[PDB]
Amino acid sequence: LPNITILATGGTIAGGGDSATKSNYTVGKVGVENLVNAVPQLKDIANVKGEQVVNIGSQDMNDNVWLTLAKKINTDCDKTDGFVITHGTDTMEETAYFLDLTVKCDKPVVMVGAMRPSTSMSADGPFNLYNAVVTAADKASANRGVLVVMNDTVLDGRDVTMTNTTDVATFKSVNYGPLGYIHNGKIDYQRTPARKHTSDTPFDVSKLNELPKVGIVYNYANASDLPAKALVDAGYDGIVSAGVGNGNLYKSVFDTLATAAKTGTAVVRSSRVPTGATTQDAEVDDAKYGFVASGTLNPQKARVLLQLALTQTKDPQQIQQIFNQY
Amino acid sequence: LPNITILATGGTIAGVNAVPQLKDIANVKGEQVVNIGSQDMNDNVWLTLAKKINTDCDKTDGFVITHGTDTMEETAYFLDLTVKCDKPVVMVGAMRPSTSMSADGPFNLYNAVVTAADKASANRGVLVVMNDTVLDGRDVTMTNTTDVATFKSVNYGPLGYIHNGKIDYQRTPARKHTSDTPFDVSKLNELPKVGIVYNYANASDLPAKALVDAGYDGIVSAGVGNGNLYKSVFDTLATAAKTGTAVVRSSRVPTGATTQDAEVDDAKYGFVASGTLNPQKARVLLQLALTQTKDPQQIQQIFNQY
Amino acid sequence: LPNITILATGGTIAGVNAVPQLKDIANVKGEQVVNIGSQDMNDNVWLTLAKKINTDCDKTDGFVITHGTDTMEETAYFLDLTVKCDKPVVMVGAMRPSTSMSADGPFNLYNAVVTAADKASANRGVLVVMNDTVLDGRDVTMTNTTDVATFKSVNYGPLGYIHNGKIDYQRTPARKHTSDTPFDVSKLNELPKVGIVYNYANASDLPAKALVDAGYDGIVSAGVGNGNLYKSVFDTLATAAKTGTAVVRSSRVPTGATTQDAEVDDAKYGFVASGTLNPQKARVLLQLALTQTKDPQQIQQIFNQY
Amino acid sequence: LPNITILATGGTIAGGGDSATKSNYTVGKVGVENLVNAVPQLKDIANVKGEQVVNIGSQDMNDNVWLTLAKKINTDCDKTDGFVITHGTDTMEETAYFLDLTVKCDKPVVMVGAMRPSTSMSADGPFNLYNAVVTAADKASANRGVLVVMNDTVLDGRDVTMTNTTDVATFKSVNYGPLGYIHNGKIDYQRTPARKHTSDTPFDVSKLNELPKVGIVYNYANASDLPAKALVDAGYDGIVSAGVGNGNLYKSVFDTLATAAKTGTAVVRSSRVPTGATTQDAEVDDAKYGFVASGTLNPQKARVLLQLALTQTKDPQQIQQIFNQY
Ligand SMILES: N[C@@H](CC(=O)O)C(=O)O
Ligand SMILES: N[C@@H](CC(=O)O)C(=O)O
Ligand SMILES: N[C@@H](CC(=O)O)C(=O)O
Ligand SMILES: N[C@@H](CC(=O)O)C(=O)O
Repeated sequence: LPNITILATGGTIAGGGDSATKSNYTVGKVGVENLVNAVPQLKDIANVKGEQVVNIGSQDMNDNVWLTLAKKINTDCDKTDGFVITHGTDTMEETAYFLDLTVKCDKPVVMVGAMRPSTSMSADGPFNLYNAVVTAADKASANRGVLVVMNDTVLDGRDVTMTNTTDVATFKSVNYGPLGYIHNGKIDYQRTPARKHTSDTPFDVSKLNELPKVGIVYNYANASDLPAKALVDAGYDGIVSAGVGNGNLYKSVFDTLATAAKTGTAVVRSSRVPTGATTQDAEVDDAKYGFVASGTLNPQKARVLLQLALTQTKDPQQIQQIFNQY
Repeated sequence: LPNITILATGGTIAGVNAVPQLKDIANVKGEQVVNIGSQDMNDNVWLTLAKKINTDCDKTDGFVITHGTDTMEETAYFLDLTVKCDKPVVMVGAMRPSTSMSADGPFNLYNAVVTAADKASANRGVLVVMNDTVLDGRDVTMTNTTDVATFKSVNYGPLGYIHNGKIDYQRTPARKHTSDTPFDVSKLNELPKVGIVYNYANASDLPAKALVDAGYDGIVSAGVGNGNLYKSVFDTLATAAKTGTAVVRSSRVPTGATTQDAEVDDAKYGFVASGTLNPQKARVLLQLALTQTKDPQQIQQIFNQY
Repeated sequence: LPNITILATGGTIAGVNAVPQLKDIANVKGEQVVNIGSQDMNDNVWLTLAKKINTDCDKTDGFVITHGTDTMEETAYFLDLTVKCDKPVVMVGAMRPSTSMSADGPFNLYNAVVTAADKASANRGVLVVMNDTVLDGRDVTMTNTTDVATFKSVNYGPLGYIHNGKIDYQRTPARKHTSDTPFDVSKLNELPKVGIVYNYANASDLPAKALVDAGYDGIVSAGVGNGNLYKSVFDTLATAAKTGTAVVRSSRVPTGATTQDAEVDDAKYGFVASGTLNPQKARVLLQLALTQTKDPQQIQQIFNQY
Repeated sequence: LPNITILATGGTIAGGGDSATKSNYTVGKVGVENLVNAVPQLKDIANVKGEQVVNIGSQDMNDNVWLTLAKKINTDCDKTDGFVITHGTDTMEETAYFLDLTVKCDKPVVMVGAMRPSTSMSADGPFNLYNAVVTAADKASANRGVLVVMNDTVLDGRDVTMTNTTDVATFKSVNYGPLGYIHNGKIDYQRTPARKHTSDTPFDVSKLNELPKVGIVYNYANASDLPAKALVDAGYDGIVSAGVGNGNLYKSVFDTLATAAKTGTAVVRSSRVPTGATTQDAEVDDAKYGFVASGTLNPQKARVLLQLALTQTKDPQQIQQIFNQY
């Protein structure tokens, strides 16, 4: 059977509360060993080996843990047949895209979490973790980029996102759909991401100590410019706008970001709306302002790529093409 | 036929006399309140709107507000809390330009008037009418950046559907709206200042710090997951909450409630959970909450009733 | 604590004492009505169920029926029309086996009892509780073949959501249910025979002809699109409708209403449109309709009220 | 500019009523010329040429019009750059899969319809037809199988289905998602169907006068066996079961179909549930009864493939593998 390495980072999957029937819980508590041992059918499918990288709620996820992950995967690739990453749900979609863009290891990387704590009634984490291992074990799982496996479904790291605050079925690829569904330890793959991932990207984080500073500002009625001016004041390399409708900006925020674009700060228009693309050739003349439209990337996802794009270039045409390729 | 007033505010739907069939169903009069893209919607326009409706209630049988799509869901919930008129107030926009192939606005307009003119639309609170669907102003939101079908009530579903100029209503909002709220805006010309801050991995506390240093009355967090806060942001908001800033935890996730009794002790920090109100909606309620009270506990009870 | 009765009927959820925490919230007693996979659910079981509930109403504070997922949506709507008891009747199943990794049944059961035991669950009609959600028995249906999240109220949304053993209710069904229906099943031991036929390109009229030649009391069509009929099937049903067979046009499409005033003159052929009732749900109502009347017009008014 | 051939078959796209504001209408009325001329921007993107094959509502769609379509496309391929097929909505998802399995022409085939009649206020048909032509005109549209284009979205012929009786946004690929979204006459493709289509299939309808007879039976509580016995009585080559939950059968229907399988009639278990697969290795021992599980194919779609499978083989193992390949 295949050798699978579990890289644990915390999350509710490793979370606990004092009642099986109360919602209250704390994160970053339980070690990887408890998790493996809570799925004594893992023996049937793989030779599992658990390593604890960090133990944090993914709400406190950060650039350094991302860097740690990518270098460790890229370093350890020759040592295992596959990777599963146990992680909190909240920022799983950010980390999954980060690794999707930066892992060069040609073996599957499957992220997994849980929407109920390990201690809860009908906790979702055991079966999720099993299906993660199945997916990382499956030869057909290779050359699909970095994956998330939640609720019996294999979802590509780019499109994958939370749709609901609490639903075990929360994770969906809301724009282009899942890669495959899982039944009885077997996967019927009908799709693969077309945008470039993993070893077909330029992004090489092996020698990086940090990542460019990119912030996110929200739009809404009577929006303040003070958040945008804060980030510009602090010399942020990039700002992503979580726009209204199709990436549109409140006039005060617009004005601030327009000025910023012209002094070298990279500016990406995304949208606070949960599906569909922030397009070029709508209400914002991007070329004029030196803005970038995010396409289907939501604000937190557009942040990931803009940060990586800023390790290669500061030219907004080069960054726009990156946002059309990756 | 009923008398129906259009209150125009701009939006893509204007960019009456193109829809001659409205004569079949109502006597309409149009009145320009403002003319702006709703990405630039603001407190003053909202205040004008609520006041106008409240004042002109008796003089018409229902209201249709033409509006941009970008922020219609916000203007909708504001009016849903502030309109005291018991006659239908119906909002409508268009996702395609007035001059484009298969423009949605005409039939959208048509159906908004059908809804405004239906006696059973009464006492359901302020409504959004888009894509043959009647949607309550609290839960209504955009789902897609460009889809004509974008407006959905994503947590509790629509009030009804519109076919052949009739509506089969199957639901009404339970949360208190319009004349059952204590919010009264008739004497106000500014609203408490309330900002939104975004959470994500390695989130800067800079936005939150900048609203705190401006003396904002409230801050809505667009949390990760079930309304969770990146550590720097958590730290800044925890301070804000005891230093005279109201603090609502909402979510960047498009559906489900930001709940109490998960990972954050709201009571200890003095925070409020938004329930199913997304960050822009939680803002609206928060502004109006702040006209009644500054106590977190009292603000939590408002977020629980409305 | 309230008294809550489980009425067991089989299903995957059994394949009480595994859920010791139910003692925290109720005093339960269990009673085996039948033990079958719900793919074999039938009229007799339905009749037993309605009678049992109606009779034992006064003796308990609410009801939880454990059931297969396959046809729970049918049993749900049957009971929603026939239960006269005003106390909560809550249905629950499980999409994963009782012995499987992360089985859903325990917490499903738990939450069904929370719902059965909530005083605000009263007078909302018969309910399905699945995946932390309360769902009205009329609109509730499967969306997915294996997903734990499969049960949704696909046209009008859920009644509420369940978190930390409390429900925030935001909606109630408007269509008349339970004690507001004229259906009374207390003296019946068979139901009018009603069949379903499927439409698609080059559809055979053979199924429809075979139910007609058996003297069926009704036929539900699973139409294409907005309840449209392949020509052969149309021809057979048109004949049936004037020869003493009730004919309801529903749709194979999972959402939206099968409407009047589209391409079919229902009045001319003597047909009924199902509105939002899918074919299996339209069947239920049709059966009960046929215990009151055989006139199409009267049957259309029932499909419009319930 | 590209040469595009419009093959008209009727539908509401070519439907009309006497009021712009009433729902009533009749189908199979308006010719292809009115349609082209109702989109006077078609000039900007292609040299269009309209041919009327039939003029029917798609509720009266049938095997012979399918056969006509496939032979005509396969015959005329060298004469145009692309095909658009105007068709009713109701059975578009059946015809799109039929052609997906039987077109050998290596140029795009794009189906399009409309949920409001041509005469209606804000009728959807003009813009749909424009986006159909854009899609058929796009070089990137090739090697994706037969497509449907509705509401600004490009959907693969296999997964595409109606989700709502009346919504202009009704058509979705409910299991695996769309191929691409359309903005301002341009398409950003991120997916292609993995299952075998067009010239990578065995199905060759060039010399076929008819198709094997396959019927569909519905399951529900207290289901009658009389529909199933009718089709078996008439010597049907195949029966598809629109099962309950995961392809399950009411015991009377089961019994009839079990008997039928054993006397040579092909039997496919599908599901009346609108998403997710009818799986092997659940509550039905398929191998034992000589049944076939449909996977993600819904009843009407499983009918299409079972009919084509029955032009090649009657062996239920061969048909099961076809249902795993196509
Ligand atoms: N806050 C948790 C939520 C979860 O994992 O379910 C996390 O993302 O770490
Ligand atoms: N930006 C426009 C979008 C629209 O209405 O379609 C507005 O909201 O004013
Ligand atoms: N066939 C089973 C499916 C389940 O309950 O999960 C039943 O309905 O009895
Ligand atoms: N019955 C029509 C419906 C439509 O096209 O909108 C058809 O499929 O032909």
